Amino acid sequence: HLTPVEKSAVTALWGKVNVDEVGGEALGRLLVVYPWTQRFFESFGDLSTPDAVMGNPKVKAHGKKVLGAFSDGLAHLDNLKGTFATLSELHCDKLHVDPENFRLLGNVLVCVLAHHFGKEFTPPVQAAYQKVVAGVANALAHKYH
Amino acid sequence: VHLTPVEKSAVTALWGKVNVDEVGGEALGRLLVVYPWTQRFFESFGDLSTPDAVMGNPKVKAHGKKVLGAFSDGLAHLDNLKGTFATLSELHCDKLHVDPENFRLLGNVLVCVLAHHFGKEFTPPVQAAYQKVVAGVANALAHKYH
Amino acid sequence: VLSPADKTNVKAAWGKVGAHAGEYGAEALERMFLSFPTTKTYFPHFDLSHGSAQVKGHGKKVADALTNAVAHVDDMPNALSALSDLHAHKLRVDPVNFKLLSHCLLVTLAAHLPAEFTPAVHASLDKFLASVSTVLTSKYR
Amino acid sequence: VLSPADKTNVKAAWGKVGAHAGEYGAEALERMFLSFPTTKTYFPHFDLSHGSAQVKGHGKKVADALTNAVAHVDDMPNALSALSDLHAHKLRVDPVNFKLLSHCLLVTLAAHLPAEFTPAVHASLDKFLASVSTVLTSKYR
Ligand code: HEM
Ligand code: HEM
Ligand code: HEM
Ligand code: HEM
Repeated sequence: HLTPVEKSAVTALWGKVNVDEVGGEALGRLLVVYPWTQRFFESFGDLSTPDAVMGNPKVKAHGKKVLGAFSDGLAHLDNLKGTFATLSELHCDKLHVDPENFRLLGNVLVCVLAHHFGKEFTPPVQAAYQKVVAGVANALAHKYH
Repeated sequence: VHLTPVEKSAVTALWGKVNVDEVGGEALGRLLVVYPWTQRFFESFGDLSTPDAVMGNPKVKAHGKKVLGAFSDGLAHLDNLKGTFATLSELHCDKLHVDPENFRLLGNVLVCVLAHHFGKEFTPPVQAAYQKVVAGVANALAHKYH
Repeated sequence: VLSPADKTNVKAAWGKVGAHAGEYGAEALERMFLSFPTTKTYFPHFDLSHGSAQVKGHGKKVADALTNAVAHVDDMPNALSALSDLHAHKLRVDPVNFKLLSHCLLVTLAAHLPAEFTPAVHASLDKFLASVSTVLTSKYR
Repeated sequence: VLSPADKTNVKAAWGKVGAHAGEYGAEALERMFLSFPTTKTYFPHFDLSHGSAQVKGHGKKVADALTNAVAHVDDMPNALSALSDLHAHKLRVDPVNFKLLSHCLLVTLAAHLPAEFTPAVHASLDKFLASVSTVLTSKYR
């Protein structure tokens, strides 16, 4: 998967991520930029405007759970299909979230990472992260395979 | 993929009626016409400049028979599409780098071609069964991406 | 982005639908619900049973809504504004579902109009349904 | 389909790009080539090495075309017909590659214009670049 230099650049960067903000910003941006994803969060409350979404405490709360899920895949970069097998069954077997949406969220997270880290999010760093989010998207879609 | 027995029987009886010399060539031709960027993988086929050109192109026709034969092998190996397409998965994925959305497109073009040929005999239950097949085949073709 | 010829094909093809508007729309519906069962989650208030009078009637407006789209092909955003409100704003239909109904419409057409379903027309209808799909799934209002 | 708010978000964000458009275009390319190596097969004649002069110049051309698209956002198919011929008829680029480049452009913009890249503006730019991608990969001639 990740070359030694790749593996080390991603883990350095992940160390600086703000775990109480980034998760919520990526989900909020998912719900804003791809508004049909709102259909899966009717219980979460108000999603009627961009500012409404990014202020939603259930959005922020929920986003932290994804961030930790991503942090799991990083710690198990060789065994992702299993790390998310439960998650996979939930999203695939129970929720029927079309797996293209998995790719969408991973690319939003990459935008959010670029938004927070500026020039530190170099192309070589992004390339490593794109490998990661694709692996998470693929592991999460495993029940569809 | 899991086809119920009734679906397998229905699928198999329609397939037995398929003209093996042309349907594959119609499906590939339509793929090249409807999704023109797929032509990029077949430059060594010559004239692809018009729908008339593509459909009547002997190399698109010949190559369509091979594809059709691939689907035929899949139909007799539903329980193990993965292994059946092991070889081909590597070809399209590692050597060729075909984006796997194109696998889905071809399967759906094939379904369209079967509806074209069979009309009312291509009923909704029959389509539902074939959609399971072509999703099975497309998934397995994309396995060296998983 | 529909070309000149694509617009002629769609009108010629969809025109040959005619009074069967309701029938073809109902069957395309039926085809989607059977081949892609998740699409039924948008019709829980619907009796989807085979031969349902609701499905049947639903399919008629879609044919007509499609006919209206063919009628204002060059101005679909405005002509379909209300259907945009419903699918994009109210229902939040995931765009994949439009690719499924689109494919089932094409299947239905190929089955019922083989002589007209040339590759050229097939490509034109695929584009047109893709056009109608993006208008219906995006918020521009 | 771009809404009124979308169109003013894009024009103002693109304003703020200023004389860095070419820089940003080149960075987006570089990012796309490194993150998605398959895309390099579309430029077999390019020096693609890091800091390539050929990539910087191409980047400027992409920025300039995007700028033209921003200026003509209400009549993109006329304004982009030259580019559509090039990408859809001649190159025949797979539309997945436009999603990759569009994503890398959003990453580049987020990295350099953090104040501009609000969630609303992110959405608008996404729709803008998807609209451009649709024009450039559609054969409407
Ligand atoms: C792509 C990577 C994704 C990851 C890593 C992820 C992760 C998670 C996690 C950790 C949970 C909570 C598990 C639990 O509470 O037991 C969850 C729940 C959920 N996920 Fe995701 N998710 C992803 C994508 C998506 C997408 C794209 C959607 C919808 C478009 C989605 C829809 C949901 C919903 C609806 C829930 C439960 C919401 C509720 O409480 O009502 N997920 N996901
Ligand atoms: C989706 C189901 C598909 C099936 C069952 C299939 C099957 C095949 C088969 C059986 C071969 C012959 C290889 C051999 O004889 O060793 C082949 C070759 C090939 N396939 Fe496919 N294929 C599929 C999809 C695609 C798609 C979507 C593309 C491109 C858009 C593609 C591109 C090619 C190419 C370029 C070749 C080799 C052409 C040459 O001889 O130069 N395949 N495929
Ligand atoms: C070409 C594609 C489509 C067209 C032209 C279309 C057109 C229409 C029209 C005309 C109506 C009713 C308008 C009225 O009430 O006067 C409608 C309603 C509806 N559409 Fe679609 N539609 C399309 C695709 C879809 C898809 C893919 C879905 C979901 C899978 C969907 C879900 C619905 C629902 C749930 C309703 C309302 C049902 C109800 O009234 O209870 N539509 N559509
Ligand atoms: C925002 C999306 C894009 C824009 C605005 C854009 C714009 C342009 C422009 C202005 C040119 C210059 C044509 C000329 O020199 O006369 C060009 C050439 C080219 N573009 Fe694109 N492009 C985009 C996406 C893509 C993508 C995604 C690919 C492939 C992955 C691609 C492949 C090419 C190639 C192969 C050429 C020819 C390069 C050469 O021979 O110099 N383009 N493009």
